[PDB]
Amino acid sequence: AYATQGFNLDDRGRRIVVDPVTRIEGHMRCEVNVDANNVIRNAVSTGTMWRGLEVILKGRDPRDAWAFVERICGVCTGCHALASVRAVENALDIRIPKNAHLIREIMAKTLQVHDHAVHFYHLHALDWVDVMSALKADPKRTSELQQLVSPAHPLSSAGYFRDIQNRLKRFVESGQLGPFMNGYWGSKAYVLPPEANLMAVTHYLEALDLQKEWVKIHTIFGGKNPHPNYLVGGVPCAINLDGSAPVNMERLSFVKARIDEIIEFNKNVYVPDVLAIGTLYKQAGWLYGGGLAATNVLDYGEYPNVAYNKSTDQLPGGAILNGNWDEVFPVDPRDSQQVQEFVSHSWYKYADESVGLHPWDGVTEPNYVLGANTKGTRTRIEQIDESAKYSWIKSPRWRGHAMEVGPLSRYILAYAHARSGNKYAERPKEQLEYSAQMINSAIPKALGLPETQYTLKQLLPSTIGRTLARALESQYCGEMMHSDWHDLVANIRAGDTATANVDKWDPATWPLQAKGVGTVAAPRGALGHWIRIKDGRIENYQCVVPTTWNGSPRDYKGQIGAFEASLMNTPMVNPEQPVEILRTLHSFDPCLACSTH
Amino acid sequence: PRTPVLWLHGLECTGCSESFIRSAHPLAKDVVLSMISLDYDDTLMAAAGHQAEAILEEIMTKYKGNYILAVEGNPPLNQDGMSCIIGGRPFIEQLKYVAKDAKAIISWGSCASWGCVQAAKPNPTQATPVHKVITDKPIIKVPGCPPIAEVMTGVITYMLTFDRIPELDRQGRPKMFYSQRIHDKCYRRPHFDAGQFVEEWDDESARKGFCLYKMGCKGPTTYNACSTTRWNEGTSFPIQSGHGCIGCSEDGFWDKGSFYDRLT
Ligand code: SF4
Ligand code: F3S
Ligand SMILES: [Cl-]
Ligand SMILES: [Cl-]
Ligand SMILES: [Cl-]
Ligand SMILES: [Mg+2]
Repeated sequence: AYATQGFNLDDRGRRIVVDPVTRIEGHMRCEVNVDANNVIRNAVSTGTMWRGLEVILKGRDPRDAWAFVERICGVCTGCHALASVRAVENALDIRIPKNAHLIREIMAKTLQVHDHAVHFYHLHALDWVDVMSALKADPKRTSELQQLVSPAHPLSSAGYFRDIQNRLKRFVESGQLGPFMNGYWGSKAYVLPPEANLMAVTHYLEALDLQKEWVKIHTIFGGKNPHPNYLVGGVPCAINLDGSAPVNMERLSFVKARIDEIIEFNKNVYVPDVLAIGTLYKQAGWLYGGGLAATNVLDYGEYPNVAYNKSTDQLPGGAILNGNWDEVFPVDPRDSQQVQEFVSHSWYKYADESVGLHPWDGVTEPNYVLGANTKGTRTRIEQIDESAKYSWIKSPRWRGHAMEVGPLSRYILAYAHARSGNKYAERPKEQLEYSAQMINSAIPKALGLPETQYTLKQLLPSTIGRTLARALESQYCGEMMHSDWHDLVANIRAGDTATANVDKWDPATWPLQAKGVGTVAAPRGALGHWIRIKDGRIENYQCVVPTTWNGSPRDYKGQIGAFEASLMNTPMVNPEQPVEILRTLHSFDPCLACSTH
Repeated sequence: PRTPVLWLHGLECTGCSESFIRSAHPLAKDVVLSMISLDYDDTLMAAAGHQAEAILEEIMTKYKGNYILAVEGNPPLNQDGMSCIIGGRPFIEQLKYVAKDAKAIISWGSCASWGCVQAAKPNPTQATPVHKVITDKPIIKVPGCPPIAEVMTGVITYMLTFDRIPELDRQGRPKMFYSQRIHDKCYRRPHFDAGQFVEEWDDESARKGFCLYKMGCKGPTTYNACSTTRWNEGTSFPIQSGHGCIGCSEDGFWDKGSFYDRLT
């Protein structure tokens, strides 16, 4: 047992293993210890995969890098490509034209919406929604709930819900439950009434059909989704209004139509569902899962209104420590003393493992070895030994501090910035105050529940808060790319049709040595790619990815990362059913392929 | 009685799962609810840990020799297989176990078919395609990074309708989707034939949609349905959106030189 960051770790209680953690991208093992009352007193995050992209990239052409690193992840598809072209452009002093900037922003915001909405419905919802309970729902009462939760959503009739319910009934009655097989249905950890379960499952099916439409924006500008194409120096989707070309006004009109559909979905389906589910779980008292969000949050800051001008970031970033929302520290990805990665408890080796390496000096040499207190063997692990190396995920820290990253972090940072006079953060602030009023007062009043008085400071550092922030961010991203589209069309019509700067396409024009960094506010948090170029080739290429931050194992000082902290202090209804573990872990939207790369 | 599908994940990026759920004809919703029984799939399944593991034995027993094994990703042979750990054991053990009683095996995408990005030089995990590990079962390769959504669901639809594996070429790919090179029906082919090429990004030629051969397009040596079926309900494909084909459906495409280096 030991104390760290206000958490009292104790591994003397009952040990529980969850492997595989499902409804995530990639591979994770989670172990916890619970006390005599089934409260989690220890949590262990193990990334159970590695591919070695950083090693594979060595000696290759920086212009090809984006395609390799894009394949780090097909869920957050393209965000690694964006980071990569930004890193190379930074190294080579390439400024991309305005249309390429706007097209990249639109692609980034499209990914945000798609990733967030699919995550909530298809990965997260079953932690909050009991599908078997939806079968018992009354269609008329479901209709009435729908109209209170979201008046503007036109799919609300009692007959529509009856049809959906009947299809689910027949599906379950077959004895082939498919993705619902061996679920935790009926657990007391589920609190929604049948009608809310039916409404949510209906929206699950709605979202499954609609999500394929949103990505057609990627298809227009990048040829395909998943894995749209990017380009060092700009975008490949050349523009010609009067021509035959990749982009004309009809293609841009198509993009606009998809954006408008996105805005309706976020406003009418996604945000209201999360507010309603959040309210009901708040009413049940399930405010667990805050972890590091209550103290330390970080993002690099993203979406500048004016290209290459960070002061205009619409999701302004920085770092907060010790829960002090009155002081945002600037974060510099170039500073060797800020972002550093330890491997003390990871399956890698450094020359000196007592220190953290800035990614320009990063090292990735695998070292799969288990501690002496492991139960089992090297190829058949029963209980992992977290006193030694226990994960394929490195341990990123900021000036030695363990930080939570993600939409929640960005929304806390936005709120902090807006309080200190930053007008670029006005919209996220408005969203948060609106959400708090809905969760505390308006939704309870509508559903006949008592009103509460939680402040944002109390409400946001929680699994509910983390889930809320993701939905709000999706909404905000949809709104922003709507404006980006207008700016793009305006620029084109003003006579600027440029999509690529090719001045430094040829390696003969490059400095013989160079380094660069590209950052992105990816769906799951702070993403950075750091590159060293030598004689036209990749000398070093290091990625520090949002789930690397969140899912990290312990550092040299024994400090815990966001996943492990979030599970602490959480009661379990049944220690053999990982409902609460999944609910909180999923609120981070873990991408394990990303985390390990 | 819907055919059970046990969808395993090895080393992968999950782009193949994502592509599958983009299908418009048929809708993935309809595939899952009305066509197959998707009984194991990490991305979507309710159960985790021990409860998830228990599904495998149950389906394998009840539907012995009558379930489809779908594999996304691949097994690593280095690190004693523990660069991909499932249930505290190497993924390769899960793969071999589930494969033994499968009616058919689908290798989704370039990862399962050939190795894909993790198998590119120097392949630190010794990531290995499914057919080099499972050597005693019929395997259909559905390559691409990822494959087209309708190609993936098209394979499933054929298999469910006929209870047979579609006709395969010598590399194990379904002829119904991989018989044509991108270059055969590419809409830029008239430009290629007229010697009309892009030389630099966003030159006048690029703005008129000229052929991308000199920008590295690998369409002439790449077999896929991208020029005809196209992507995301026929919205576009790489070449239409202005980037050359990078050869993503072909074995070892990551190690055939820069994507921007032209074919000779
Ligand atoms: S763009 Fe590529 S596939 Fe199309 S005609 Fe040219 S070389 Fe062939
Ligand atoms: S890159 Fe791949 S998606 Fe088609 S156009 Fe070439 S095979
Ligand atoms: Cl950019
Ligand atoms: Cl390959
Ligand atoms: Cl082009
Ligand atoms: Mg890394």
